[PDB]
Amino acid sequence: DLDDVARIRLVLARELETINEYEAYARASSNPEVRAFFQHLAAEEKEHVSEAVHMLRMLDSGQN
Amino acid sequence: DLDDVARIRLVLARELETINEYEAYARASSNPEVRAFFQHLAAEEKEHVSEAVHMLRMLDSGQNDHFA
Amino acid sequence: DLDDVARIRLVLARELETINEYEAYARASSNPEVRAFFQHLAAEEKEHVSEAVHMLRMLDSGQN
Amino acid sequence: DLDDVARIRLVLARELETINEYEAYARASSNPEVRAFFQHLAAEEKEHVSEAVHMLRMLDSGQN
Amino acid sequence: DLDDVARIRLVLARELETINEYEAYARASSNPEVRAFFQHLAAEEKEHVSEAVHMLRMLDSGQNDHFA
Amino acid sequence: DLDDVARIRLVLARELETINEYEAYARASSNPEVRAFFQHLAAEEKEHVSEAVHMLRMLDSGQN
Amino acid sequence: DDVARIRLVLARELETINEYEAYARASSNPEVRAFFQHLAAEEKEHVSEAVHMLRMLDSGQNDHF
Amino acid sequence: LDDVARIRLVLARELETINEYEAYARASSNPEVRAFFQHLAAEEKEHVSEAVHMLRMLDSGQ
Amino acid sequence: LDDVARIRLVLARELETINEYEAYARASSNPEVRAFFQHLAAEEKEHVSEAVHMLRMLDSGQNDH
Amino acid sequence: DLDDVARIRLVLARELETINEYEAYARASSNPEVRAFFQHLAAEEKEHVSEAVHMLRMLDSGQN
Ligand SMILES: [Ca+2]
Ligand SMILES: [Ca+2]
Ligand SMILES: [Ca+2]
Ligand SMILES: [Ca+2]
Ligand SMILES: [Ca+2]
Ligand SMILES: [Ca+2]
Ligand SMILES: [Ca+2]
Ligand SMILES: [Ca+2]
Ligand SMILES: [Ca+2]
Ligand SMILES: [Fe+3]
Ligand SMILES: [Fe+3]
Ligand SMILES: [Fe+3]
Ligand SMILES: [Fe+3]
Ligand SMILES: [Fe+3]
Ligand SMILES: [Fe+3]
Ligand SMILES: [Fe+3]
Ligand SMILES: [Fe+3]
Ligand SMILES: [Fe+3]
Ligand SMILES: [Fe+3]
Ligand SMILES: [Fe+3]
Ligand SMILES: [Fe+3]
Ligand SMILES: [Fe+3]
Ligand SMILES: [Fe+3]
Ligand SMILES: [Fe+3]
Ligand SMILES: [Fe+3]
Repeated sequence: DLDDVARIRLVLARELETINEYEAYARASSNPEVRAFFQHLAAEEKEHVSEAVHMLRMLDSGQN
Repeated sequence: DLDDVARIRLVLARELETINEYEAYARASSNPEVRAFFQHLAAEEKEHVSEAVHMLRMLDSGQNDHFA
Repeated sequence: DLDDVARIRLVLARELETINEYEAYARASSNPEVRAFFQHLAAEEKEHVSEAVHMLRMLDSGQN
Repeated sequence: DLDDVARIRLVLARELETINEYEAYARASSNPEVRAFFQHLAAEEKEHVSEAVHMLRMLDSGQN
Repeated sequence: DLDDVARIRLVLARELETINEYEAYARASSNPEVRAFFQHLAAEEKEHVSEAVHMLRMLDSGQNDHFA
Repeated sequence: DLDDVARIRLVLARELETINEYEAYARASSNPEVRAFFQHLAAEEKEHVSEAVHMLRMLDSGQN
Repeated sequence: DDVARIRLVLARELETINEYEAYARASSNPEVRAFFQHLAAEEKEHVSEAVHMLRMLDSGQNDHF
Repeated sequence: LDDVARIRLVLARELETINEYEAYARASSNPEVRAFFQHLAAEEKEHVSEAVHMLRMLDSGQ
Repeated sequence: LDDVARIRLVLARELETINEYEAYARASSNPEVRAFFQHLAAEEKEHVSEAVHMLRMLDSGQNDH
Repeated sequence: DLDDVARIRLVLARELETINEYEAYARASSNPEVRAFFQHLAAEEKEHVSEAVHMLRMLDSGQN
């Protein structure tokens, strides 16, 4: 029994964990192309975080 | 192998899932006072999410740059 | 199937795990401000544990 | 890395989930004496939760 | 999906799990009274396991036929 | 960290869930050969349960 | 190693796309629906990038690719 | 989920069970506990032979 | 884990994979997607044959049945 | 609510994890015979990944 706000919260949480993974893998790699690739993915995931927080702000009354 | 920003992100993810749970339990509950209790816990968790987002934007430059 | 008492027990169990996580993160944190923020979150979660225990005792005359 | 209070919190969370399971199994049971056995287990588990809560209040200054 | 015997098997499996956790926590804990508390809990779940085995043998005749 | 009695307890819990699976599959099947195969397996698993409880009673004085 | 990490990220992105599209389908607000569709399109771009990386670092994968 | 799938599931669980029994036998300090785990491992390998037989008799593609 | 335990884990995973492929073939609506999943199931059955051969070769106790 | 494309994506994700497992086992194993076995398994799984990716591109407009 999820609603729209709950699904957005779930996507935001998943995105935050994904950023953790991207940064971990960038640190764990020593090939600079792989490192750069993971850093790029992490930055774009951070854009997704911003977008989901902004959606959450529009929809959720208790947050905004 | 985990730093402060990763820990903040994990706190935030857990808090968001907690809010989902609290709101679902408030909707599901029949006792008005149980409902009010879950509503209170959900509102407090939203306050903590606001604080955690502020911390994350303080510690994660690129996150802040995306206008988090 | 869940009733109110079951949902309160689940909330209490999740709160207890949450406190564990916050205290572990505070112990692991290198930044004193981050440590203080986690300690903050843990103290307020403990307040909610007390409330959830009271509520459980109110609904389950077996105490729990 | 866990400390004593953290172990107590984990045992408390587990016990609460166990109570949920015992009460659900009592409900779902068609044999009334299997029902009775599950209710007896739930009551003994509630007694454990009482003790763990008290221990946690004694060792945790925050009085969760 | 489950009958009474299956729920009893699940309860016994969970109890065995739980004793493992209690005894490990006793071994690991630093305060002698915390460690005694966990030992007492282990002893009480062991009594529960005895009761559950008796219930299981009573309701599962083939299990009883193999003994314990 | 586990000791010998904990490993025996884990194998016992796993066997009990295995019997649950076997009996459920014997019910779910309509082909008599497959039914009987699953019932034979559940019987042999019940033997393993007896043996493990016997080892546990030997090695755990609080269980015996 | 690095190739295993790329494979794990690709699998996670594929599951994420599935989530975004399921949430789009279940959304009641059409603006939320559109948001999940937008996320799905961006994650699909991430999948293309990861497949490219994998094809570059795994000559055995580029063999059939 | 059909009969052949239930048999594949039983066979997979049995193989993982054998692995567990042998790992526990290797990890165990009491030799009688070690031998008990090796006994369970051998019996479970018998179960694997039986499940493979059943799977081949029901799955012509296998 | 030793080599025989790794063979066993691979074989268990392959059997579960065949289950997933067959379930998805049953659930899918596009005929070519159904045929794709059926084809993957057939080739995984071949891998299972190889795994059991390898298991018997390396486990005398299993080979004795 | 899985559709055809979602099932394709899950099969691809599983195949990729499987390739990871095969290469890890090939590394960790002692016998060169089992090494070669796991290598051959990895290679055919990579063929499957290629097939899955083509199916995905074809069902999913948004993929490239
Ligand atoms: Ca994500
Ligand atoms: Ca919580
Ligand atoms: Ca318990
Ligand atoms: Ca228990
Ligand atoms: Ca078993
Ligand atoms: Ca992702
Ligand atoms: Ca088994
Ligand atoms: Ca496989
Ligand atoms: Ca696979
Ligand atoms: Fe994303
Ligand atoms: Fe991504
Ligand atoms: Fe964007
Ligand atoms: Fe919190
Ligand atoms: Fe606050
Ligand atoms: Fe709370
Ligand atoms: Fe207990
Ligand atoms: Fe119990
Ligand atoms: Fe006690
Ligand atoms: Fe047997
Ligand atoms: Fe067994
Ligand atoms: Fe025997
Ligand atoms: Fe078995
Ligand atoms: Fe295959
Ligand atoms: Fe495959
Ligand atoms: Fe394979």
